[PDB]
Amino acid sequence: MQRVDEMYRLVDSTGTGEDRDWGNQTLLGRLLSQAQTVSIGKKVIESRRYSEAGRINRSMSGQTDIDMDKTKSSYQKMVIPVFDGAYGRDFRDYEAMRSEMLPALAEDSEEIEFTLLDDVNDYLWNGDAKLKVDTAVWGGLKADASVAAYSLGADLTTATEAQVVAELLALLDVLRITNKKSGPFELYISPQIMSNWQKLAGANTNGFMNIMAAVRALIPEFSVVEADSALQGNQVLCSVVGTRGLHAKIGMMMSSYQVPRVMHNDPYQFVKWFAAGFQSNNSFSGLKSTVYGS
Amino acid sequence: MQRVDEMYRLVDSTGTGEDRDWGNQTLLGRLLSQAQTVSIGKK
Amino acid sequence: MANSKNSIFVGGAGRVKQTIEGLAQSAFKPGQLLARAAGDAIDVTAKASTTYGNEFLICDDQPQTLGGGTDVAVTAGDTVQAISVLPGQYVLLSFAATQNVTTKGAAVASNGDGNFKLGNPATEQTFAVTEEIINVTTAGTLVLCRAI
Amino acid sequence: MANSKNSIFVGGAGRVKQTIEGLAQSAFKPGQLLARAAGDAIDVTAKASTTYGNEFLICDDQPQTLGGGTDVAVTAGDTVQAISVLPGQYVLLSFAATQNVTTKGAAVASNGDGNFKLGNPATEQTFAVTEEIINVTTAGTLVLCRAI
Repeated sequence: MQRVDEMYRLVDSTGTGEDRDWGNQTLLGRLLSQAQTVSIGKKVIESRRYSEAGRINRSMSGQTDIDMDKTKSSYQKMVIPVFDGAYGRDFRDYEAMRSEMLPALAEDSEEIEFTLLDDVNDYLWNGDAKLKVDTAVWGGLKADASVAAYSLGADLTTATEAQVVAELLALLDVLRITNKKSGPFELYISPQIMSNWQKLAGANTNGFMNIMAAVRALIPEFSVVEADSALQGNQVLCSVVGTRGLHAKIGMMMSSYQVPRVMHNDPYQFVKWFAAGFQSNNSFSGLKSTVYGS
Repeated sequence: MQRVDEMYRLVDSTGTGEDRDWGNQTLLGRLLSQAQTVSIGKK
Repeated sequence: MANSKNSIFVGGAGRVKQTIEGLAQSAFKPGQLLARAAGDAIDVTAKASTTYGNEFLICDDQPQTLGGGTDVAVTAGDTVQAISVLPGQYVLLSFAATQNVTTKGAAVASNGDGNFKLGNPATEQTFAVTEEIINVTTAGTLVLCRAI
Repeated sequence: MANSKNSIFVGGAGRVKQTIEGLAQSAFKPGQLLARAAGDAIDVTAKASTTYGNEFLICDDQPQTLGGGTDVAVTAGDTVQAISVLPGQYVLLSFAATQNVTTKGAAVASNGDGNFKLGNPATEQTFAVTEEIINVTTAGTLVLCRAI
């Protein structure tokens, strides 16, 4: 029960934490679901790329010396680092909180695991220049030399409906024209643009429609158009996902264990760890496959 | 395989091909599908 | 804040701490330098900065089930649960004002008021070694340091 | 050779090492004294011999699967895996030239070039204690020492 100096208040310790973000891990949720699993210890993963080759002779009869050629090969490098994190309480506290049925441990395993993936999400968009084996840095999706840089001209937060599609095709043509890539694309936006793609479309007058519904009909060759909070402001990103484009390789899947207690007053401790790596594709002639807008 | 000086490189042997163009052989893909077959020698 | 600082002993996932219980004399904040006195009471050190032979004794945060945190001061005249720091552990200390930590690895001396400072390691006892690049301006900020 | 010296951390069968990663600046040999600098880069110490407060930070041998041994120098501008030495472990240091180790238990100071020497323990920081009776003449020989 309670005392007599505490009969003026009723409590309820059900607890409610924070909400994460809006479009938090949409890109990383797609990469880690199509990932290839390699063995741990393999720090560098070399993938081979080959060429095109051929000679063709022609005549009207069919008896001429037929020529020959063959294909070359080259290689590309990625890297696999290891992430880890832990949490823990003391001895007198956790035995006190076991009686009150306040959990305070399972509501920490569901909390470090979010902060664990945040630094991987930081690594994917900002590669720290201190995990390098021979030449296999990553650098990040907005500073790498394996990512095509394209500067936007018009601000996509204040522009009309017409300047959006006129400056979204100029982004897609750094993948169809000057880089020769094909196949199904994907598009990712900052929330400062996905919010501002709800204003009035000046062209269509049959009621009221937003700019976002004028890109999900005008550009049908787009698999998903989602938001991701790693970009901020006037910046977008269009690329290919899958084994022929932006891909990920998982070293060790996310596992957890408990440090065992020896004495009677050993504190409770738990450890979660994870290991994977990222790389964008690059063909043998050197044709990039991801474009980062501004 | 994998000399123990290195032993740290999972070298893969898939290839990851080479992509086509968007509109490479669209016309020729229609002509050679409606073509009539004649005998060789008829020049 | 990606660097959450709500536990004063963050020093590895397999290293347990060494605890020195005792009585209180004042109301100090967790993460300050202590010194045991006559009877069985602990308080702030209040020794000189240029005196050697002092034991690495910092004030652990109090338990969660007693109203304890990394900023809640202790209640006077009670049992204060402290920490004796072994060499080779990371602990959150508490620095004084107007000093910036530039390089990971500087010497951590002890100020006379119970806080720490970056001093020259030729006339004062070196307790720990810095492990975080931040700049502090208000006295009482928690900075990660390795105790070797 | 009955005393094989092909691992720089030989300090017990139950004691694990404490590792401090970081970037390189030069090409040093494993078993030399290091000092962390600005940014996140490590190199040789190049401090004075009569300066206290330095951390016991030696260069671990690189992994076998990266071309690492006890005499292979590190590659510059890369990740050098180092060792912070806890008190009470044995490690293979690297001495300078023209000094003989007679008694097990002398004081091990630090030379200014990144190697160690037998100095007088009254004006320099004592890092470790000798544990092998050998005489060295070429600078860069591995001598077993206990870190207390």
